[PDB]
Amino acid sequence: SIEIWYATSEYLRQEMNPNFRMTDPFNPVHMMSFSGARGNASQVHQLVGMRGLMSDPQGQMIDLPIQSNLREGLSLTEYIISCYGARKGVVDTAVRTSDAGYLTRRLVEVVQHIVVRRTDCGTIRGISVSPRNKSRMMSERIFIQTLIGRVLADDIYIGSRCVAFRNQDLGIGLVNRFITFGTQSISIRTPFTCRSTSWICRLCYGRSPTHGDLVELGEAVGIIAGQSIGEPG
Amino acid sequence: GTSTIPGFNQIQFEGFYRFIDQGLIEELSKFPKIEDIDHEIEFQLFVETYQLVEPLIKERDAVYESLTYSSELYVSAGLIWKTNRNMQEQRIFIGNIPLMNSLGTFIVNGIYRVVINQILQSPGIYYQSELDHNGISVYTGTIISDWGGRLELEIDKKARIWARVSRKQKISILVLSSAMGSNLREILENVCYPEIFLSFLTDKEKKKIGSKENAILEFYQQFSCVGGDPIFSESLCKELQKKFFHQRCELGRIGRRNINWRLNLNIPQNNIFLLPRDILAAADHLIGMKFGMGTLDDMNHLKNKRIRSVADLLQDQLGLALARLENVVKGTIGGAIRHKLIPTPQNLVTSTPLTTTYESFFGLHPLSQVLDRTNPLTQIVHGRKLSYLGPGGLTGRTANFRIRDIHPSHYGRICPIDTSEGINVGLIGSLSIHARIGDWGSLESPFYELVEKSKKAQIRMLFLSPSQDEYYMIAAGNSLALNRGIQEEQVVPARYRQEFLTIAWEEVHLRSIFPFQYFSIGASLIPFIEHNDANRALMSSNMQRQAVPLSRSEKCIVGTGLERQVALDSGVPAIAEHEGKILYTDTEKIILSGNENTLSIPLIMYQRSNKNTCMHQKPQVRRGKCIKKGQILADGAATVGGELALGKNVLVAYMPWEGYNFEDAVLISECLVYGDIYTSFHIRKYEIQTHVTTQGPERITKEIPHLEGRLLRNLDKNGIVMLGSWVETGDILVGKLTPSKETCLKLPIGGRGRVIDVRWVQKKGGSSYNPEIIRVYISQKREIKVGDKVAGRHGNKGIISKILPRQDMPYLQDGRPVDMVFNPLGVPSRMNVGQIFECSLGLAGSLLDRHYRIAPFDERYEQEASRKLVFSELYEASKQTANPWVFEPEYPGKSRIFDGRTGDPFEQPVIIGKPYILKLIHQVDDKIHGRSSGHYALVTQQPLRGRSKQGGQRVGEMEVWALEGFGVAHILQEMLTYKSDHIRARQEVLGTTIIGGTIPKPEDAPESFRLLVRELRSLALELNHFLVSEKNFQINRKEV
Amino acid sequence: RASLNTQSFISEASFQETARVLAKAALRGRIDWLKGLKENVVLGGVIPA
Amino acid sequence: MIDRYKHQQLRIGLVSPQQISAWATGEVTKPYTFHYKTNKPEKDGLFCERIFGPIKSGICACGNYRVIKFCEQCGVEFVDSRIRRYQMGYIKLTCPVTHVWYLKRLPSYIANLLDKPLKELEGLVYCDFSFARPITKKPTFLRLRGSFEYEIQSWKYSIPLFFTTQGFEIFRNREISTGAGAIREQLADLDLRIIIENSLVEWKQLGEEDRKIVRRKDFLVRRMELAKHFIRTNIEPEWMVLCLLPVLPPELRPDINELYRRVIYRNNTLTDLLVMCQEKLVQEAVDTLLDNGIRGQPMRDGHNKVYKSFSDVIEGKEGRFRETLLGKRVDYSGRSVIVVGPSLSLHRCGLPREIAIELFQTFVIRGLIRQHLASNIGVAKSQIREKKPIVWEILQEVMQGHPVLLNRAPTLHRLGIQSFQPILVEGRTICLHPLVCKGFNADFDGDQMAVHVPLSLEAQAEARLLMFSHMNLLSPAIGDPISVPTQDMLIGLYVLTSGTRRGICANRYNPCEPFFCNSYDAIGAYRQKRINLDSPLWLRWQLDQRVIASKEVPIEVHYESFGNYHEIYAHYLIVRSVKKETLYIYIRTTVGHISFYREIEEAIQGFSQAC
Amino acid sequence: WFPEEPFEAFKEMRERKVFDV
RNA sequence: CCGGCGCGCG
DNA sequence: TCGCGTCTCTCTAAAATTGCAGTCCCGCGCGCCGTAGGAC
DNA sequence: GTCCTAGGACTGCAATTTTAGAGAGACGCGA
Ligand SMILES: [Mg+2]
Ligand SMILES: [Zn+2]
Repeated sequence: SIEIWYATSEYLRQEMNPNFRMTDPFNPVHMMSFSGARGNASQVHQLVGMRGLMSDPQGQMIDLPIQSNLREGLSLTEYIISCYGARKGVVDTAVRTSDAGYLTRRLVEVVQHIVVRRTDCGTIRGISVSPRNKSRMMSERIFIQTLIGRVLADDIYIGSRCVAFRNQDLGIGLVNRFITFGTQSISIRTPFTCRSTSWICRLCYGRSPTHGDLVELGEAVGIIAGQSIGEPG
Repeated sequence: GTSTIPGFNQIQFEGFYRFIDQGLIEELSKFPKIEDIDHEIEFQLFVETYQLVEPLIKERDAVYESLTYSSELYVSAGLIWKTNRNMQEQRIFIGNIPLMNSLGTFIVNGIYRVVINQILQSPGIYYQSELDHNGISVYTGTIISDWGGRLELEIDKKARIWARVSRKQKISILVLSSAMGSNLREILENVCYPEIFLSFLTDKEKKKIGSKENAILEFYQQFSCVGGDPIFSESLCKELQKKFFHQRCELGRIGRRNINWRLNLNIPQNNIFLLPRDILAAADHLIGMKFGMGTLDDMNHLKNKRIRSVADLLQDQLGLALARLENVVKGTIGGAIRHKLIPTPQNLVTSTPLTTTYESFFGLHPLSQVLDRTNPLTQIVHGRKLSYLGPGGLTGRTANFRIRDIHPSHYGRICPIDTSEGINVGLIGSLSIHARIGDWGSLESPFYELVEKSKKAQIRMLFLSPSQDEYYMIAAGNSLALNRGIQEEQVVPARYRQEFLTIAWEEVHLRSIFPFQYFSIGASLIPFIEHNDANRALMSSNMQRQAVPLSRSEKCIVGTGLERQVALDSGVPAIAEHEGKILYTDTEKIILSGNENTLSIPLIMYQRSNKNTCMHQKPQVRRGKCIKKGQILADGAATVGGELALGKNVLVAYMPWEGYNFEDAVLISECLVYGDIYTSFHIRKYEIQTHVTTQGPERITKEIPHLEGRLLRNLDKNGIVMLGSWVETGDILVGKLTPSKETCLKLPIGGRGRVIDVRWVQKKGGSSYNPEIIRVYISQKREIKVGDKVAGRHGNKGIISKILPRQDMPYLQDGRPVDMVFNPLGVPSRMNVGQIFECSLGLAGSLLDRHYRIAPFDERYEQEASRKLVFSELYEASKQTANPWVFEPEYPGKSRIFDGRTGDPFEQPVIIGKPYILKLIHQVDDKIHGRSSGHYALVTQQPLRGRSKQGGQRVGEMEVWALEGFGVAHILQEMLTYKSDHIRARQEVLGTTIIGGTIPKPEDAPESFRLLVRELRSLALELNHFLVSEKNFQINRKEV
Repeated sequence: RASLNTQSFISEASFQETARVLAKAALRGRIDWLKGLKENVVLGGVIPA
Repeated sequence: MIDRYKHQQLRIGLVSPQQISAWATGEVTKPYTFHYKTNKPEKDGLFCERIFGPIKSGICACGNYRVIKFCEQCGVEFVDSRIRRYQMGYIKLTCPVTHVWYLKRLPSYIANLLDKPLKELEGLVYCDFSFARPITKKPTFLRLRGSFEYEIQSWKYSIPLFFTTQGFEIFRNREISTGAGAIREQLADLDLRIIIENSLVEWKQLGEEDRKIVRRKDFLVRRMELAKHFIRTNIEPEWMVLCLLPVLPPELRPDINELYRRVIYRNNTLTDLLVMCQEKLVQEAVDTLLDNGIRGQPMRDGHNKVYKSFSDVIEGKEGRFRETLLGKRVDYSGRSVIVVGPSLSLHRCGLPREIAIELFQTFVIRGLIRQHLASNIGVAKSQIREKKPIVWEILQEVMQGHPVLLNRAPTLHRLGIQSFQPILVEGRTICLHPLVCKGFNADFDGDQMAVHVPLSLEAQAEARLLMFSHMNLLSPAIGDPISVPTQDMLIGLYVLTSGTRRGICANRYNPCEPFFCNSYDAIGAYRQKRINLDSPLWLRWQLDQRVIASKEVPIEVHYESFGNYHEIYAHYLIVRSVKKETLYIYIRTTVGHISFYREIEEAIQGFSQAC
Repeated sequence: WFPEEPFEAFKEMRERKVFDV
């Protein structure tokens, strides 16, 4: 009973969009979500498909499906069952905030003193980044977004020609050139390579997260790091 | 409540009546016959002579002049002077018992109070098992008494049973069993495993067990953890009995009932004490359940709970009241004996014990709360709340995470939707419409019984307690299904053993047939609630409690049929108490005469609530009309024709309009403003008190020095504002002089209005000076404005952000402009489709001159029942009124409307209608705050907190982090030194900015750091701030 | 734990276990050189960032 | 570059009784707070005016006055009442009392430095235990070692009778002692270097030989680490037992006064006797004053409520550090409900008249006085209170160029507070731009914001050049744009750029459009209702091929025998010739795509021309 | 992952330029 | 102008 | 004439529970109630 | 009337509470 009604509920959600795209492209519900404005496919499924299955507080699923959507109108039994998820959302709100707020305070606390105070600490170490690993075909998307804005710790060569110099910001053009050719090793300067745990330099940090260029002296990157992680909690 | 919806205050009404009948007598007993040490003088009460006399003050008078509505207690006492062998019996005075209003609320000091119900674990035996660090299962049985005393029976790693009492005090079963005298021989025979108990018998315990007293002393040693050997004495047992037997061994009537069930015991009901067999019987199951025999006890089950009404709370305080009286008498009899006098029984007893402990119960107890009188809906729902908090109950931090969840035993008893928002979520409940409190503190809901042919079954509606709720197969479906078989084999959804099934009708025992069975009052006022997501149902219930009564009220076109129930049970309208004829009607009174009994019913005219909302009544009958007892005579505020009327029916469109309904903003028309559609009266109260100082009492006079005649222009000769004067911000209300500094009462910011009531009243007391109190009531007519909050009954809330002229609003194909424009993007994310149903049907009803009262879950009759109702009524309105735009066959419910600025139609058809929209208390003129500078705290020297105190805004640590993220180090220092607490630099900033001559850095420490240094000095710690010059390396000590 | 082993006792005292931090630091004449952002916030001075 | 060196430090240290005296010099001797009748500061009491300073600055306890040193009768200074916030006092304890932080907290510092189990010291300080051989730097003649719980029978009668009283008491506190005095004597005569050497040698002996064989080592490492720090600092280990008790200034305690009374209540009782029980009562009074709740059951008041000590008031979320110092309430700040304004610029906000006049009050006063419309400050403030029509002109003038800071309540990142240029709007609500709501996480269903005014030129420059919204278009978390159109604007753009109906959704039957010279002609035809928003049309293109389309070859090429050929793609038509180099381009599009492209192009061109 | 074998780990550190002679 | 308790809003 | 397992403790090394210490989003609004006790 | 007036959930961790481990001075039995 659980799995037959979960498969039925999930099949309605899959066919909801092609039904909208082929037969009613300008349907208001479709446009309000397909354009990315307000609402996702899950919430529209609650309105035009079926609410599916709920779960009792102790993890287990209820052996009775909600086979009606909000337009049709839930039965008295279905409405009571749907109140299980309503109680969870309000209760889980009271713990998502009190925990993430505590987590954010500790995150800001540990790195509050980290400020860009030097132009170059003078380090020679560099974290090695490799595109090819014989255990998995690397996804080029991850290989790019991590490397953008990093400062090279060593020169990169293609044959007898230098294509990227030490202490040079890694643009997206260089990364694609590295991927296009067989460059197996990239050495970058990261916060792990700075010669200090009380401050960081401009080169070991990299490009500014908002200002486009290299990070500027006197920037409180530690608090920005703490806020950036705790904010989506 | 077998065939009708019961009165919403019937639980309060019946509880208080139970207290009067049995609570007084059961508590006037247990009052000791007070005897002196010499036994010469014996004082006793004759409880059978107890009486209550009707209060001397009228209920209107009690609240008018800040009194308490209570009745006198006049039991009789007999004092025995064995010296003279003469008896004297007099009607002595015990105290005042507060009386509950017919609405279910008390009055103390002129303040309406409500006593809410409490939920806590029912007495009995509870079986639980918790995993240890290594995952080894550890079973546990816990005795719960009538006062919350928990006696924990535990099995350890070595299978040794310990009767744990505290976190450290550990006592074995054998010592505890032999403490009461259970001989070691009989303990073995009555259990299935004599070997287990015998294996733990060390030679030291056996000797103490062999004699009754040695077990008692050893039990005392382990329970008290006191070094040394105690001596057996009568006082030791009494000291132990009060601490241990009085709190951990009296089960009560309810506690015995459960123990007889859970431990399967045939013990008589009258035994309200924990029999020694129960402990030995419990150990049988505890060890026996370890081997797969039985099931664990569900602690969140409602069958393991009890509900304490006003009957239990008022009776308990009487237990404290009379115990407080005996200590008064004991001091009084001892005092008069030492003077060898004969005191009259009246003088041995004062009224302070009863009166004060009830005066301080409503004032201080958390379960006693001020009645919320915003609207008729708030008056009744406040008294029906269930709370796990309060004394004897879990706190929010204490609350378990498995609690706050919905349990299957709640169905029909506790509303699954209504709960409080915030840290107290899931801990404040609400009773269902048909819920009833049983005779064991359990909640009951009515179910319809289906029985065989050979059964009388005079009444098939039986109320079901949660304990017996599981063992019935209860169906909620209908019998409108037939195939080539017979009807009894058709399948329907049902509940059984806390799960949902699908079984045939012939296996169904009970049916749930009431429409409002599972909901509270708030959720039962939402039409088409089955099309709204349950998350918004909780929000919608809260918003209806914030609706402001409007200066003019009208009924909703679409409702649920519970509005008439709410109006009747709120007491806001006038209800006849006697049949007869109407003879005279006007604003101030209604005169009704019937059966030689002529009555006069006054009408409330522009009175104030606790929430600054106006109360007003208008007649609903005409002269010459025959009236039945219990029929309506007049309509109150937010009540029309005997129904709850919290809002207005306005023309509404659902479309985006140039970003002025972005997110949740609402665009309205000027017609709602100059038409006074959402105009409400708001009345504030300003009190001033006269006190006796060392220099002399405060004086009230019109003549005030250093004040202009313009400010004092509205005062009379006595020095008080004149009745019916338009005051202004900064104007004077009560002129008072304190020897003489001006300590007058002035009108605060934004309080401009019309003075409507003045009350110059003296509180008569035993002093040469009596405290004079003045109360000024100021009415404020508030039309709807930008920033006000409006909401519908489907969780659709919004702020007014724009007001347009009627020629700019979009208009329909009949040329009428709409009144509100709502963003259509708010429906899909909020998932409240019931508002689309209501607006379309509200439009149809207005054209057809119809109102609709629809019970929820109408799809139990047929599929798409709400769609058929709305579409067919839309077409009927379209056809009868010749308005083809009202129902469009191409797109029912939607119509093409025109832009009021261009006259061109909008491209897509727009869903339009006439829904019911409310105006909420949350509005501007009560939230806009500003501050330049002013008063600071005495210790921290920081600006005050609060809009009423002209305080400033707080820049917390998270706001400091943001300023540090920007790197704005000089904005941060401003908000840390000379805008908050740097006393010297605050005064210089005030000076430079008025001359415009540049602000320098403070360079000194603020008063918050110097405050910290002194506190650290108080812990013998010195904190010095040193500056080392980078030029010559000279160390400079900063002044701190 | 890392936030309780810093070079400033003002940052530790204002984070957690104030009495434990201050008792240990005041016993050894601990010196805080105010090199961090939160240290200067307590004193009301300009942060070094 | 040479760094602008700044060497600033602060240090805490355990204080000395001499420093306590220098703080107070001034001893509080009586527990009286105020007169019951006159409510005047009782002399020598907790609020004594001679000890702490003059209430009502410049007056004595008698009532004399002088212009803002010591009085003769009452001996009260002639200074400001500021001193009552800073001047300390002290309580001269008859017996030394140990500091609770250094005895009862775990691990105990006193216990580790003296090297005795904690229970032994606790029994010595609280119970009636006497310690044998408290000091070593003075000779003894007895063989009593450890801390004998039972009183020595000989030492009670025999030795005092043989050694009489005077000389016996003279040498009494050198072989047997009890309480915190014995602990202080043990701490005073400690040789720290000997402690270090003994600990090191015992550690080596343990090592040269497995739970408590290690735990004893960790004690030795802890003890020699503890012993080293006393040598290099100026702290003395005997300062962990208090001889004087500093008293908080009265203006900081306008609960604490109750605990100060009990210390005086039990210390003044003890000096009357000069007995063991009263010594303990003084010690417990200091412990409750300093730190309640560590000794198991914390002392309560008459209402069965736990007292609040200095440790409680300095620690916790509501303590001094986390509530008074890390966050402050500020002046020149306001608050109101926020409503949406779609006509606002991205760098502007709307302020209510009341909030603006409160926040900019001093600037309005300066504007009034500067143009001779107000005689003085008082007249200007009176004019402001009267809501004169000229107050608003000056307010509107002074608000130009002066930024403000907006802030929503849950500031989760730095974009939770931003800077805007305020303008005067009617009503009582704050007008907020719609594109900055995502950064604030704000919607218009009841949310409110706080407003702050930078005062100094440095703060105004910081707000204008660092915190304005037009320079904060990217989020620091990942670098994504934060001010992106959402919801209604996104739906409008999606409808605008949703092109023609195509295929079976355009014609009922299988097919076996206007041509515009420029986009302005197409838009004008759309205004005159000649064409719809999504009706197809051909637009003559006189720029390079810059239309995003599928990289596909022409559907059909119409080659003429004269040389010209027409290449027909899915979205454009290209006319080429072999005789000439001419090349004409026609784009098949709608009015919506033209409108979107023209909107962005005109925005760029207008911004360029405006500069 | 650096391999659990100590000499393989040393070779990995040499190849990943974590540490060298 | 101080703290607890209760009720709310975002 | 001692010698021998060993009766009865004997003192400490090594885990094994066990009782504290500490912590647990932010920012607003409103109301009520304190401040107690005893021989006059 | 009163005017002075004296009870969660989890983690971390050192503190009791054993458990054991050997081990020895005087010894009743005994060779
Ligand atoms: Mg909001
Ligand atoms: Zn670096």
